[PDB]
Amino acid sequence: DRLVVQTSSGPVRGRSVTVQGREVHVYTGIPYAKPPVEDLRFRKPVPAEPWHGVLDATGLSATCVQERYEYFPGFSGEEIWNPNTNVSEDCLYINVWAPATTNGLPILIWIYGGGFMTGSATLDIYNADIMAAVGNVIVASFQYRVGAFGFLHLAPEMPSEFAEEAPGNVGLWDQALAIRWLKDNAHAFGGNPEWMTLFGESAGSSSVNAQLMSPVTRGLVKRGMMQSGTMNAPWSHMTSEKAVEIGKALINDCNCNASMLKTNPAHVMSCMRSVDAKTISVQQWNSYSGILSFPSAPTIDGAFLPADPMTLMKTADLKDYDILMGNVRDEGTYFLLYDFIDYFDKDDATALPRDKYLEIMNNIFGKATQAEREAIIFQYTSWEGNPGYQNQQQIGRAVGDHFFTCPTNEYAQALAERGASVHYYYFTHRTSTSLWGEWMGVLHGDEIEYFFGQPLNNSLQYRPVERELGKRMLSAVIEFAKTGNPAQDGEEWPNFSKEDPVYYIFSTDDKIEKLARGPLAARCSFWNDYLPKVRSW
Amino acid sequence: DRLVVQTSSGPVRGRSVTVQGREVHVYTGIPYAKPPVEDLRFRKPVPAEPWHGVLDATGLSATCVQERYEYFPGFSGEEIWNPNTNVSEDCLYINVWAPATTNGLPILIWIYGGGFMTGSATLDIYNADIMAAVGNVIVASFQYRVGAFGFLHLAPEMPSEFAEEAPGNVGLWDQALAIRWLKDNAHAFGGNPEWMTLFGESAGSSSVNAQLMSPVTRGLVKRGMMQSGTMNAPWSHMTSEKAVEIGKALINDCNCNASMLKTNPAHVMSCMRSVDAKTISVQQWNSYSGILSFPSAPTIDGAFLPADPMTLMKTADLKDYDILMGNVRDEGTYFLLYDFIDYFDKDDATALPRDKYLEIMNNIFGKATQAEREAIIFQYTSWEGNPGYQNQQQIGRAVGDHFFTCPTNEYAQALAERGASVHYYYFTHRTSTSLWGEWMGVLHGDEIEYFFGQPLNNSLQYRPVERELGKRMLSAVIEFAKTGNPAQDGEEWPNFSKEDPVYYIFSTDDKIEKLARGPLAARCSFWNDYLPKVRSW
Ligand SMILES: *[C@@H]1O[C@H](CO)[C@@H](O[C@@H]2O[C@H](CO)[C@@H](O[C@@H]3O[C@H](CO)[C@@H](O)[C@H](O)[C@@H]3O)[C@H](O)[C@H]2NC(C)=O)[C@H](O)[C@H]1NC(C)=O
Ligand SMILES: Ic1cccc(CNc2c3c(nc4ccccc24)CCCC3)c1
Ligand SMILES: Ic1cccc(CNc2c3c(nc4ccccc24)CCCC3)c1
Repeated sequence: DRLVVQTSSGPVRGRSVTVQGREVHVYTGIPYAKPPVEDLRFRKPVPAEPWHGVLDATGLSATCVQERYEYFPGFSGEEIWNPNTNVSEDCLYINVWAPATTNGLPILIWIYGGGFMTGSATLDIYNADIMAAVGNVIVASFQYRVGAFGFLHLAPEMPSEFAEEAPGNVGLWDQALAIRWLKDNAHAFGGNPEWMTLFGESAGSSSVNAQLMSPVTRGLVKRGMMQSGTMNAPWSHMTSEKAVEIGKALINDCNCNASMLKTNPAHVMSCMRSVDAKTISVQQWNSYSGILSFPSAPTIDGAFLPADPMTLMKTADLKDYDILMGNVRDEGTYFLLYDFIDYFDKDDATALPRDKYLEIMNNIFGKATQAEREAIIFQYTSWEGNPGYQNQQQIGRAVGDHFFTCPTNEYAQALAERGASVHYYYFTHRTSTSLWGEWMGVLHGDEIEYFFGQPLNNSLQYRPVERELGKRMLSAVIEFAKTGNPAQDGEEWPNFSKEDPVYYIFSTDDKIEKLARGPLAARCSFWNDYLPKVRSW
Repeated sequence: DRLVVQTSSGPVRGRSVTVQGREVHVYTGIPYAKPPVEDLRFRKPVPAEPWHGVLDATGLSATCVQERYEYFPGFSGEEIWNPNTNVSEDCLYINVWAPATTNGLPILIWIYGGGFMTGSATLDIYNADIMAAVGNVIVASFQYRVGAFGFLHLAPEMPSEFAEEAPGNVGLWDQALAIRWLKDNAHAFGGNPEWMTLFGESAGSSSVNAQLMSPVTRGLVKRGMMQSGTMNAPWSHMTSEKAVEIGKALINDCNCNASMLKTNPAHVMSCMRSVDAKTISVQQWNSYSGILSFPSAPTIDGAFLPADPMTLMKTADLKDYDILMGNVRDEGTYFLLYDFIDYFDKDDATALPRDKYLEIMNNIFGKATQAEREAIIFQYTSWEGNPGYQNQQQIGRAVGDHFFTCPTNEYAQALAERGASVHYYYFTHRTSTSLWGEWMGVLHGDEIEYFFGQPLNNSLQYRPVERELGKRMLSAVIEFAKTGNPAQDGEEWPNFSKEDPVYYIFSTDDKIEKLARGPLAARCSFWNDYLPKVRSW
């Protein structure tokens, strides 16, 4: 078959789609690791046993075990992020979209987000059909273990012998393993293996970050696109000691004692591999208190992540790295609606009084000092623009700014200082069909479909300028993948640095100035310059 | 003569002016105290010895001893605030403007400003001709001792016996004495003595404040207009211990030892009364380090000012007090140009770099903690609006806001809470003929002429809307004087309180909303709410 490709591990058969007037060959569900199941739960992934026989790569693969948000039962806007294939631990599968400088096609690799607890390469929104077809590039995506399955971290609690029992970050080992698989097999799909670009969003973006900077993997890929996610972000890294404590709680939470981890770890681990995945899937969430602070995150392990993400950079040079990164306008709105659903509504705005503005602010930042809390509350106090609506708008800004936009900004400046050619974007279009509430603005993740070129899909409802924006945002990705520079011919989009923190604005509004420096600079000046000084007692 | 009026101390003869089509009788230079000279230097004023014979009250009286700012030699804009009659210690004279509810005319009494170091009732700008004529009210002004002459404070350094040797605040005793004189003689000028209104600007405004609230005088006048000056303001009150230290330096500075103040005060005081006034006039300024922190100020004396101005209010009710108060848009520009003339220009704006923005900010607020300095510097950091020009604009705002607008705001809220009917205004018109630099905006004191009705003077150059504004601002004063309420017929101008900090905006722009709450509330929220909390270690 011409839909058959001989991979490193055996022949695979795929589908043929014709989108945007070009043939793509779509291979979905290729095992890249042995199913991380039974004895291999919590462990590093091991390469998949080779096969022979055409492997059916025409259906979607499984979704790694996770829980579905049902805060709005039946609301399409929530469940399009829920798993759309069966959930199972057997989930380590790769997807390749392959069209029908000169030694093969560029390969783009997508890592999804979902806070290291959720997410799946199989979501419609991550369909690489159009990107591959129009970009004329190889696009690949894959599942990686999330939640406690990907991030249970207990090795310090156990003797040397039991290191590989629960080393932590195996979800990042998964990604490492799938990217290795794609390098190995780039040529078999018409792809140039030295021409690879990682890209992702939220936790996927931070994972792009980890894969570029980890000693375990660094050098393999040196060109990445990070959408609203950087490892310095508070939700995207976690100490080993906190990870262990979460792990110890989970072990207890699944009725497995955990106080025997030192005296007899092997038995505690057997117990945890006998637990049904659904039980882990639920009990891991007991350790979630704090908006945007998940129990699973890239963990300082002296291995994949050997130091805290900002002490990594003071010593490694990045002159050969190309980085495209950015943010959406309202990063924090849906996190705030979910974590404070008692206060807020999905569809309409909330006139939030001043005491309940304080109630929420003082909670979100309860772990900062009160000199920070007072400073933050003062920085986000509305005075104009009709109260209440404005207060909700400011708490959203604060969440977005503290958790995504300003960490991204800070990491973008640190990447530029060590030589990386950084390009920064800011996404400010609220899609016309968005059925999230108007007050929620331009949601975290709203940009993913645009960068994938989905507005080019004439079967989904979009306005002509939105299809223009999708064609522009996909083209920024394809040009970044192809040249390390997102800028089109004659389009001005200069490098981002501390000296000139210029970013590109993606909007349908042809009246705005596309290049801007000041507004993000001021927003995040508070978080990245002034607030550190407040923290000095 | 019909220009002759029999006062408490003898007959006085004045002038007849006809302005705005009404006859006014203008008596200038009426002694209200014995010349505070030789033995009476530094002492409380004593009532003037009665005379007989028509006293020539047709010329301007002397100016109390002070120094003239010559920062711009020949610039009319500076020297119209310099003394325009001879400077001398013999200066305690009153002025009455008297036209040609029902028991006499209202009496308005003007107290000039000049930082308790300068100023004179004789300035053209304080001409009450139009106000009296158009308002059809009695207007009075008078000289009061300024500088060390009015405020040398040494009684704590000396035994009980020598209390009256240098009690301090004699300049406020002067004003007390002239207001008493005007009550005594209100009827002789056609004025109703129970119908008196104090009004003033800068230090005069704070003096209006002191005269309304001092136990020495309170009850006499219960209706006042305070323009950019309140006693809580940092430049408008001073402890006794700091006053003594200033006094001790001056005594040393005039070559009189000062370390003998306790062992033999009488000799140290003789020495200081032998010093030429010009020497005191100069050496008192040696104790001026710090913008807006003059060596002379209303001093806590357990007498005229028995406590710190904000601990006074927590115990006295003001239900019968009417207070009209307010601010100009750019309170701090000329103070900043004078104290930082090396940096800035009179006519054109300064592109102030960021390090020199810090140089000035860190100096002006050098005495605040660094947690305040960092907070203030962050609160006034420009990001947009073209740098440099913007930085100068923000340091001006900070000075204006910290030194006048926010203390006034704070005192206005405290006055309303204790029952006073407060009305708040905000003056935002830059006069067309202003030959100060455009960047200096609407200067501190720019409003005085408008409230005096000077734009009604057809011989000075003003635009028609400026004459409208003068006619409106004079009418706010006359209506406030007559009814305790500045509001015209059908004009909405509601009471100012913490609950509803609404103010009236005086502008020639007919496009703005005259009533506003939010913009001052936000400006001063920083100074009056948030910064106090920063001050907590
Ligand atoms: C563009 O947008 C349209 C929707 O407007 C997308 O159409 C969707 O295509 C997928 C796959 O082609 C359909 O899923 C399939 O369903 C059948 C049975 O219903 C199943 O046998 C397949 O294995 C697959 O699961 C989906 O139903 C369809 N939805 C609609 C509303 O048409 C299209 O994929 C988008 N992308 C492009 C590049 O056109
Ligand atoms: I972690 C997390 C916290 C709260 C809600 C969710 C639900 N999943 C969601 C995801 C994304 N966008 C969404 C937009 C609206 C509502 C839910 C979304 C994009 C990437 C991660 C998953 C996940
Ligand atoms: I204290 C002080 C500090 C700096 C400059 C001066 C000069 N005197 C001045 C006064 C007033 N307005 C002015 C406007 C521009 C320039 C100088 C002005 C109004 C009342 C006090 C005196 C006084």
